[PDB]
Amino acid sequence: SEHETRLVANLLENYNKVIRPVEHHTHFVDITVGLQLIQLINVDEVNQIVETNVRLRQQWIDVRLRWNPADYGGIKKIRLPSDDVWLPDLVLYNNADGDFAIVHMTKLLLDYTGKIMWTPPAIFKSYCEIIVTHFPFDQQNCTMKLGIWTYDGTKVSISPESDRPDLSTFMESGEWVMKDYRGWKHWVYYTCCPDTPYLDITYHFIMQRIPLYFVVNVIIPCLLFSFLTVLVFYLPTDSGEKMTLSISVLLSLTVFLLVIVELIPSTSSAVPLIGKYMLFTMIFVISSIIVTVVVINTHHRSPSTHSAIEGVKYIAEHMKSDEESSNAAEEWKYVAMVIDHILLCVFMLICIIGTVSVFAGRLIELSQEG
Amino acid sequence: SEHETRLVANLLENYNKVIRPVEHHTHFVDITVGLQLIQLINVDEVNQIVETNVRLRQQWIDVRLRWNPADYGGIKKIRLPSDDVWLPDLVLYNNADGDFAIVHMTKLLLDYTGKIMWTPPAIFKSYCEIIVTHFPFDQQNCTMKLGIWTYDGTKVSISPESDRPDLSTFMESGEWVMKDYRGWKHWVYYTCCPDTPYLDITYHFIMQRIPLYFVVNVIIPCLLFSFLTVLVFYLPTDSGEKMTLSISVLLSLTVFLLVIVELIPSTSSAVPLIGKYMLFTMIFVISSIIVTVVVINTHHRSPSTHSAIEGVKYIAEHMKSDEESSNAAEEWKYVAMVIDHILLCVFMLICIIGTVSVFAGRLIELSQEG
Amino acid sequence: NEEGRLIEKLLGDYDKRIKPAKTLDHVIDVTLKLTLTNLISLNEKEEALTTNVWIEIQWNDYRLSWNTSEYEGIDLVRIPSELLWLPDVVLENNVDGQFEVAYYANVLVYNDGSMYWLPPAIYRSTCPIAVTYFPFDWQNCSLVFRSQTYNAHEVNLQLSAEEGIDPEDFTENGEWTIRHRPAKKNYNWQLTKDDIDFQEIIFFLIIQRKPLFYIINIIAPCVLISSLVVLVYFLPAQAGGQKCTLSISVLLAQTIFLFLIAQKVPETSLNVPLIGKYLIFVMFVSLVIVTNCVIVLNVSLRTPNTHSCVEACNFIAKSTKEQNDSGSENENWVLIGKVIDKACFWIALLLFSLGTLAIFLTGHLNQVPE
Amino acid sequence: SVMEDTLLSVLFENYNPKVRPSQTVGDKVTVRVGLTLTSLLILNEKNEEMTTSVFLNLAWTDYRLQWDPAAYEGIKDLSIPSDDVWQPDIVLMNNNDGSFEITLHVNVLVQHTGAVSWHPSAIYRSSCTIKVMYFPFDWQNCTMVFKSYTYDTSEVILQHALDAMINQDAFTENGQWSIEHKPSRKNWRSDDPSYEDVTFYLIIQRKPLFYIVYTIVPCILISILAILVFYLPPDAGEKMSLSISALLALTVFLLLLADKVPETSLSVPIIISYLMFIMILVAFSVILSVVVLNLHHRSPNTHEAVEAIKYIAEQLESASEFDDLKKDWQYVAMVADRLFLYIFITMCSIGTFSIFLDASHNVPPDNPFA
Amino acid sequence: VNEEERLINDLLIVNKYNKHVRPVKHNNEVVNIALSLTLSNLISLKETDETLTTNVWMDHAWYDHRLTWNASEYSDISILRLRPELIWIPDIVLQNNNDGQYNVAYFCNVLVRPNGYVTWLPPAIFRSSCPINVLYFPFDWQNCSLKFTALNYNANEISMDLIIDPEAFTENGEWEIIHKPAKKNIYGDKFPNGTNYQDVTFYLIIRRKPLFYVINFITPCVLISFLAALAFYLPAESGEKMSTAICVLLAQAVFLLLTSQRLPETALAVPLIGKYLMFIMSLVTGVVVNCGIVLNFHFRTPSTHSGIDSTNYIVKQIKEKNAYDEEVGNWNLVGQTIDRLSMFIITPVMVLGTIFIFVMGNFNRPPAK
Repeated sequence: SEHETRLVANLLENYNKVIRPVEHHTHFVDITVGLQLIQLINVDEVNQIVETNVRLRQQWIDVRLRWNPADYGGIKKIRLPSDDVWLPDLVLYNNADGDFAIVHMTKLLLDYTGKIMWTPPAIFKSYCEIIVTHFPFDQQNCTMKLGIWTYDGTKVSISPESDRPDLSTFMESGEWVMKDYRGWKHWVYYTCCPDTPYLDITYHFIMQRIPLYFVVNVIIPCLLFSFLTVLVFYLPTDSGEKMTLSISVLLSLTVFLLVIVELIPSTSSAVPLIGKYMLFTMIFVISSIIVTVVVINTHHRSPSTHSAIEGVKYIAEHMKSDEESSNAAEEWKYVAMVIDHILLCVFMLICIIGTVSVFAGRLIELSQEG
Repeated sequence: SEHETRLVANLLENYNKVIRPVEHHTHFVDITVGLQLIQLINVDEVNQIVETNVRLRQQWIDVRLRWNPADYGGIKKIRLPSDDVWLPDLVLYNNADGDFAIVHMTKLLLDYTGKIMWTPPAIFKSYCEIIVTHFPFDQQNCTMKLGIWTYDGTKVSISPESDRPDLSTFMESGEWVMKDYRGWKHWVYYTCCPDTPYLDITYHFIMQRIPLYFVVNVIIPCLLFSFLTVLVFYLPTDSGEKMTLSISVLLSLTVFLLVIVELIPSTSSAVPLIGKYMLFTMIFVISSIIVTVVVINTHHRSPSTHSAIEGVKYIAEHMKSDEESSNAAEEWKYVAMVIDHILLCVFMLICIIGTVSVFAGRLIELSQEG
Repeated sequence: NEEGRLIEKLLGDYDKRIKPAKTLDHVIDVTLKLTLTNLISLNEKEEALTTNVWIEIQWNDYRLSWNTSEYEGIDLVRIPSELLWLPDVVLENNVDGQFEVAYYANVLVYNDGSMYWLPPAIYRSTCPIAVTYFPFDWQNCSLVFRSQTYNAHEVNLQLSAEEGIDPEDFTENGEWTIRHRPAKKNYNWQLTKDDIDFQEIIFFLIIQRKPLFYIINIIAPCVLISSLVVLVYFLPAQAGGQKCTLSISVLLAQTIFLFLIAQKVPETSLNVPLIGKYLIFVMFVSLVIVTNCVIVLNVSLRTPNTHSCVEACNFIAKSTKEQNDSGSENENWVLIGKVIDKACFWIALLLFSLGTLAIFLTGHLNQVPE
Repeated sequence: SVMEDTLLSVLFENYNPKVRPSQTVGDKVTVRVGLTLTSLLILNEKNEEMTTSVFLNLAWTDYRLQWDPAAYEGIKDLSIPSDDVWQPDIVLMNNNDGSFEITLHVNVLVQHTGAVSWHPSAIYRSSCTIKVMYFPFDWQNCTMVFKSYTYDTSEVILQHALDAMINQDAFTENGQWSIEHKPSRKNWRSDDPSYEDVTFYLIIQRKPLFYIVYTIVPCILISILAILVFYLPPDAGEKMSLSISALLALTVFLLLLADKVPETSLSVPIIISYLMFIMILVAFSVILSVVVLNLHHRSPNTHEAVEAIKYIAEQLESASEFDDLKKDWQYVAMVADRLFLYIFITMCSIGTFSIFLDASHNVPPDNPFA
Repeated sequence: VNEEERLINDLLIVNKYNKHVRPVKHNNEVVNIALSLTLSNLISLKETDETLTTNVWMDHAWYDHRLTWNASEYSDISILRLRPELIWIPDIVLQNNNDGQYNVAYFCNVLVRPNGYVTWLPPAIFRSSCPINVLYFPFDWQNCSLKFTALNYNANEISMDLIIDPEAFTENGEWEIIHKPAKKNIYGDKFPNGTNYQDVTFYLIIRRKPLFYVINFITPCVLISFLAALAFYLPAESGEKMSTAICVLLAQAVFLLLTSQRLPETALAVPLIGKYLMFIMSLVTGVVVNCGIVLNFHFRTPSTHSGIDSTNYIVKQIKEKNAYDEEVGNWNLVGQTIDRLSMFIITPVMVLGTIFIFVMGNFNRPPAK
């Protein structure tokens, strides 16, 4: 009725969708961004890729959408679908690995005045720093910049909307844990050109990694091996009868250490941990190495151990006596006096190396835990 | 000017692309096709997949494209957008594993006459036999037929154009090498239907495969494992005192090659070959087992080598004489003589079945090499 | 200012698929350039890569220089993809995957008819890295890209610095490094015999890699391994009799470890590129380790066995003593360890040599290409 | 004829495609949603991912499509492609982990006075909380919330069928699991203005009994060699060394088991239960075998004149046999017996415990099938 | 020109013909539609999850009464082409195997006969969830059932009436195709109050199993078994190889364990039955048991596991005395038990070894029955 058909048709005719609500040569189209990650689905620190939930709150005004009693008078605020709207080519700077998912053909709301919001339920593919400094106990801050993609601060400008945590909807299924995250605004003008360039939202993800299951399995076969090597020390000094017997273990255990290496480097390759983490294992594991080789070479270190009728009796007794000598010689080879030395020599070494391994372990755990 | 609007307008009205330049009830549409292959980026012998590029040189004629001083006169040869063309649904009969890529949205060659060509830099994934007989030394010729998809002879016809090799631009980084490549045409009518069916170009790729990597490591552990087997035989002569030691190395050996066959199945099923090959390794190596079977079984083959004062002097030397003839008994079995026949018995037999392995192996390559 | 009428005027005559070519004998002036921003996947064994390229596209078409209502209004215009001549880009030698987000994006029409456009593109390509690129001397990645549509007699591409870079935004998480990026603007005439040149864009990228992490995983194990065998070598002089087999247990253990390595890193090179030089030192320094290793057992294999009534009976017993002595004497002339002791120093210096030969040469293959 | 062209016309003249079968802001269109499940194909019980297939039966009324003589009274039922009605762009609050396949753009069943029937089967990528709690016998339940992803319940009301319909209504027979019931409850969380999603409960039971069977054999068979290594001491004390061989062997075996367990939960993990205590059972055989190994270690050794010669002989022998008799006193077998029965207590106690826990785990936490 | 411009203007396919309207001569029984199924290839089989990717030639036929042409259409050429959007196309749904939408068997070029009859038949790369069940492994290897038909239309808007499966069975499959019957039908159901959509029901009864796993897998068993078999022959020839004999247990043990490990791996990739999987692991356990037996049986026994006259009598004393020790050991040796052991190892190996291929047969006979 009330100019019913005349209302609706007029609107279609003189209105070009593609036109950008440019208002004189100035303020650019003022458009603000506001991301609220509802939640995260999955991440790969190794490949620094994340699939996340984002509701993008996009705001801007088109004074061409203002109305009178025949549009606003009809029903204050209403639902108009996107299409007709000029969609900022939003883009995560050093990220952007994937298209915005569910950004397309959604709707928006127009007020009696004009103000419009476009907030389609997104979830997409991301790309943020993790560097080999993300899995640390001391984390790294995922630097993520967002802003207008192909338009300049003269044609348009993307601005921020508010502060909010990243652990606000951080995934509890993540193999990592959050410290804090902040985001502040910025305008990037380049010494290149004397012009005034796009605006941007810079995310900073500060989170520290490593789920604790890993922790237990690995350090215990170490104190495990510690005891066998501990036995590697005590077994010899309290019984050199199974030196070779332990030859076996030395084989079974470094190979155990070798195969643990396949498993945890793929972990290494599975998750990017700051290499300086690797040196822990480096000297630790390798002392199992230098100690053995010496301990067991030393274990090994030892030469071979690892009237007339009366005279008959004395030529015979003399035979038993110098072989008597001989027996004592090889025993004069494998002494039990210094195998005790190596026992405390290295156990203090191990309690040193060990407590030294615990050192930096404990130390930056004095930093991380904080 | 020169009938400017009158010439391009008339052309669009009475011109159609859905249609094919059919000329009376005869030879079909004269389609000229050919392979111009210049790169083979990826292929898998195992899955017999091939993603290569071949510009689809097509050549046929449409009189309707003939012109006078107002199109020919304009500029002899003019290239029209492909859209105006009836594009055949060409496809790799036993291949075609992938869409041709880069053919859409392209340029078409038109002549004053009507001649037309359009060589598209088509890249696509293919699927042709390689079977387990793909990579031998004696090759297999992958049968690759190509021709119209859903159109029968009564409407479109294609034919070869020229012979060109497959090695003309074959991959020098290929894990294979070519010998020859032939392509002849034909038309296939089927006993099913009394009708005259599609035409097609059949390529045959004749090329021998197999780098030598897998080769070097199959035979190294073999000679090396034959060294320990050789040790297997020689030790009882030079150190039978380590027969058990021998046992250890058979648990060693055995596990190693049982593990060698693990690699085989992975690699083999990971990279295709005619089974007849592994047959070589099969018995040859079951031979080291069959032989260690007998040889160490034989090695362990042997029962256990695997006045009155004058009186006791006699009860005593008696004690000694009894045992002495007895120790003679265990040596009575380890005669140190048959040990030399067993290494020589088998040294020759392994030098012979090795030379046997060597035989068909080299015979087969005196066949391949060809 | 005729703002409406002007827009409506040209759109009347506005021509889509026709190039802004003054006439037909001197082509148009097209500007292009690429700034790398992401090198997403380096699969050198197959010679392919994925990069987010800033496709800086620029050309001229005054077919739309405007008046006061559009040129003067703002010397800057952002008009839709589908609305002006667009270079369908691709890398002759590289682009193996149609560009992604490299097209259909907002272009830029200044006021004089200057056109600027720059979409980001993630796409696949195939640069060199053909049985080389793993050295210390690097194979320059040469990618030439151009429109794959028309040829330089109508289209002409431009470029800039051919001296200045790929490391501009070369990824920091790459297992490699770049040292120079040269680029030339050129005509079309290749090995394949194509004429009518369509100019293209050459992309040199001589880059370095090899930042070994596996190096010392390889370097310490081998030393531990060498020492282990040198244990096998010197440990015998130290070790007891129950050590011959002791040594054996090590061989078993030594190579269990060995081919396990042979299985570990071979995998490494297949998933990534490959090269034989570094490969040669390992397996052959490795085969020599194995060689003198089994040699050792053949060495701890070599040697023959080390692998009145009163007096008549006192006579004979004093014989068992001298008799057995002759026997223990056997042991003597047999196990007088000249070969063994010397075998230690044998492998020792041989060790030093194998090592020096290798690390000295590794010094060289880092020092010539340094 | 009866105004057929007329009706027909007017309808398509006035009918609106993109409009909602309701009049203004009110009770809205009461759409019927009800899916008869087909079957399910993959349960990623580990990440809580669900790919199933069902029918999307939708139905409401289009009093805008009521026909007349020919299409209403002529043929009360007629098929017509959707594309013309508001379609629940339904997403799943937890699930809907991906797009629709056979869900939208398909024909529908339109009845005479406006009823609409649309029955399409589809595959849908969902994600329900089967969490890492999909293996306890007490299992758990999940929330499956379906609803549109641009619409807010304001211009339509959603309504269900049964809530008991069950999910085993189309449970996959291919499922290594089983189901007890499927609850269906309609929801409108007030955290959003938009009335929305419906929660569907999975009281799932997944009992695939297949390898834990030969897992038991290790525990017990390993025990065979275990009880054996604990039994072998007073069985063959000389077990002394061979014993250590057993644990190398025993430990490598269990560590390989350690190898398959993490990679197998890698796709179907839940509570540790089984692993929790077999982990203890592990540690148990692990340490028990190692302290018995220390049981093994604890032993510092084990681990006239005429007549004068006689007398000197009398003392020689006797004197040292006591010495070696001392070794007897030292390595008697008290411990072995006592701890082989402490072995009795330990292993049969810790044994009947997880035996029990396991016992308690399958029967006790079984009835919460609700 | 024979009324051609005018006539195709008469048909105007899209404009004059109702493509959104199916010419079923209005509400009646149905348009006589017929489907033809011909598999062109089977590329992948997944026995474990009852899923198959296979290619089919979707041969379709139905008469388009509005398609009938006249001279400058019909007779001008008694056969011509017309795209999908200009040809009515049945909405053929792969009833129980289309849980994976059809590819390039979609909106493709169709064949236009002269008197309305039309023919559309392109290629279908599809995925299916065929009746594998855990019964698609016994030797019959079940019967894979599939139904094809026009999804949308019912018994008064569509009627589809009705080729071997091995006609294009893939030769690179790990199975064998024994038969493939084809019979159409139509059917209503309980909740529906009317009959509808007719369909192509095609059962594929197949079989599979390698003659290769048998090769390298039983191979080690008689080889390994001879080790355990020799194990008991070897306790005689030289039981003194105690430790070394022990080594072999570790070694034959580690061999045994991961051999079984490779077994489930291929297993999960294949739903293996409980009947067969036990004979494998049951018998390797037979040796596992006897390896443990090997243990004890091999280390099971407690031990085998006048002045001058005065002085020498001392020795004859020490003589005899430890001769008692020496012998306390052969008491344990237990050698007249030797043969019986390895004889009662032979007997059982024969019993069980036979029991298996005995069972092999007792189930090998009835299928061949």
